[PDB]
Amino acid sequence: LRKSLLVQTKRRALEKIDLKFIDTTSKFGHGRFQTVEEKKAFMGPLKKD
Amino acid sequence: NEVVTREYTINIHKRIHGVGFKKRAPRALKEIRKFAMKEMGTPDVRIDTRLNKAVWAKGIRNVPYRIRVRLSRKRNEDEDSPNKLYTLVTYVPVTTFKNLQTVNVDE
Amino acid sequence: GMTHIVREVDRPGSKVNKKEVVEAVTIVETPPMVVVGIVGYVETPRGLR
Amino acid sequence: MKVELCSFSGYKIYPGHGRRYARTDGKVFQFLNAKCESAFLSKRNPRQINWTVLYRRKHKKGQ
Amino acid sequence: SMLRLQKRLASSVLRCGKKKVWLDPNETNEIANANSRQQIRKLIKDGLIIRKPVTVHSRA
Amino acid sequence: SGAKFRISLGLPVGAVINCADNTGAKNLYIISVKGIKGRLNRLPAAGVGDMVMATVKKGKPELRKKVHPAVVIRQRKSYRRKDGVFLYFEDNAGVIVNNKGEMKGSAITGPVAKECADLWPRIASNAGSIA
RNA sequence: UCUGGGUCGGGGUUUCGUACGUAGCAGAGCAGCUCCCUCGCUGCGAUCUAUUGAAAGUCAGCCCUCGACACAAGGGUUUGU
RNA sequence: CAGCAGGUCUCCAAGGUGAACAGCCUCUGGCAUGUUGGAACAAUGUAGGUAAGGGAAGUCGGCAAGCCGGAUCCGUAACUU
Repeated sequence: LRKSLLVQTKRRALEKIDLKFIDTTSKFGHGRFQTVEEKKAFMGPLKKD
Repeated sequence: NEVVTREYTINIHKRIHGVGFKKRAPRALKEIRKFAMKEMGTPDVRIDTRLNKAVWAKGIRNVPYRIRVRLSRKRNEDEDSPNKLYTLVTYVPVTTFKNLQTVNVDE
Repeated sequence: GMTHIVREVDRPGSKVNKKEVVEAVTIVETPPMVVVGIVGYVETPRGLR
Repeated sequence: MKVELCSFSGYKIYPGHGRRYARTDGKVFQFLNAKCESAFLSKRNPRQINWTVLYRRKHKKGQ
Repeated sequence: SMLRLQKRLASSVLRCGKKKVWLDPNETNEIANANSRQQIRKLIKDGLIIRKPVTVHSRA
Repeated sequence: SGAKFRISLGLPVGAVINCADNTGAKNLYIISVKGIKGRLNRLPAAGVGDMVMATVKKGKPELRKKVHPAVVIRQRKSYRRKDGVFLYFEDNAGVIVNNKGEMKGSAITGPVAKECADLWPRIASNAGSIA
């Protein structure tokens, strides 16, 4: 990584960034759960107990 | 210490993923030989006939996913080979495959 | 790796004003440095030696 | 941020994933992937498909 | 050693293909010196060479 | 005021799209897309919401055998909206329009895409359903 | 020697979609015995339900393991101001 | 000019599927894959395939590739010797 040589004066470059959501679903295929706790509540009980 | 024998399990799907259909079974016997030279230090490896039947029991294309095998380093008491020690490798019939580790058996 | 960001874009004059988007980003794990030395440079007519 | 429920399977569709489908007469259906998309386009009833939530609401499974 | 001669004769005496001719692999050394028929027909009585059964093709 | 926000375009020159209005036409033969500069051997393609040049193949004969301007309102190719939703309308549809943006017809069968509505506000007037 | 890496196993994630076996008064019906009872009993019987979001695979180029196994400063060829 | 994918006149013909001596699988019989093998899976190739949307806009030219395809029940036009 490196700081930019140019002098950035644009409304695109100087726009403040505020995040609202992080997508942490499994990238090892077509995942559908953000976390294990959200999964296990929707998954319910399993056979492996 | 040098004539020890023990159990091993070999996942074929790890060692053949990528090769063509007509070379899956011949590569598997070469990978069992390669696997036998890593644990047992003998470069000379003999594959017993029933193990060759077990790999070829499902055709050349559909090689079994998992196999449980017995490696036994032996004495080589008869031949004046340049190698003083060899390994005899034989197949062990196993029904269920989950939760079996490489246990050290006693001869 | 890479993932999504759902964020609020507040740029003026756009059609996406006051609406949300999804946005592909790249996750770069950036461990802290250990400084183990310094080096000096002098400008020459043949270069920067 | 509006998470919304898939039309065929019934799983929650996060805003960055999924696919939008609206037929000619005017109603809109939601698919999480092409696995659910391919079944709905070929007139497959989810109630006869085991892995969907509506199967579990019809067979009273889980809970 | 060379059992090509023995298999050809074993097919003619047994009237089979030589696909069904089974030579004994373990005690081999007294098969090679039988270089003619009736030297192997004695081995038929001795149980060294057995006609292999027909591969099953089930009609059921 | 309203930008384009480029979408996935998959209707090249030569596609026949059905008429979703009451001018009596049935299909629209795409002859060229208005606004495409072009490229060597690149067929001019159109997405939803572009002013396109079409020609009626079958339908009312007073509309056939001549050139009509058109605006695509539905498409089969899945395109990506800026919030990240992929939409397709199970058909390719267009309406007969003049250069100012006035419909020859008066009613729209089927939905109209959201980005087609704001660039062409008069198309959205007769649209029964949106998106 | 931050003791490390490898193999297996264990989970996590995921792919497909509910495995064999068992049980059922489900099952278009059919056949036998006959207490001629045919909701009486026993058999054949696509398929259906419970076990069963089950079974199977999952890095060969996915993630943690310190749960087991052995291995790991060992070999050969060169390089001087 | 050869152990050359070329050419050369005839006898017999199992079981299944299937109209069939069609195509495919198996038995008797025959063989080691056809002047060699091992290691990787780069480009360009030869032979096979698959492609979201459009459907000949490509090209001299629908060239190639692709569609239909068996059987049963309907139904079948212009023209005509």
